[PDB]
Amino acid sequence: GAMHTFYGTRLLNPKPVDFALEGPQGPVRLSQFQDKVVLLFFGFTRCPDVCPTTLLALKRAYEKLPPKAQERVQVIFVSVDPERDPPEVADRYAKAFHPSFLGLSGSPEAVREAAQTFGVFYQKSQYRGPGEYLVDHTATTFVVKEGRLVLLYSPDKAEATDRVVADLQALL
Repeated sequence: GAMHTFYGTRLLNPKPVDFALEGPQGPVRLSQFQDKVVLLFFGFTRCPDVCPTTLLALKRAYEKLPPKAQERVQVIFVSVDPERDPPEVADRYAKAFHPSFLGLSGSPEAVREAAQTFGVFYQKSQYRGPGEYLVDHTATTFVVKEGRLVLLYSPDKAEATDRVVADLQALL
């Protein structure tokens, strides 16, 4: 790197992290990826806008990287609404932005421990009937390397493509 300028909430002491989830093929952990500069993103596929928008910014950053950086960079989408977002829809939706992405959804307990690990708080509000509620979540991306969190991102941070490039490039 060189004189990189950050736009994420950069950590000084990096906190260690691991979780368990399901995907459209088998069970998954963050310990499958602890070598990597992993982007962990908490959304619903059928969001308002933010999920497809951020996934386009995240892939526009990956499209900026040399072949030898990207061997270290991968993206995981974790669902926030497993009563509507099955692991198959989460995965195909991430793939439709970029094929080096994976979607994880499953048991609400497994979805819980991933959220608990990062400090994501999630609810559902105005619940009235079988198709009738909204889901509340922490809309955040989490940057992990060596099995530990090194950086936090809001979407209003991460949608700066070339800032996601430069902050990831401080972490190569």
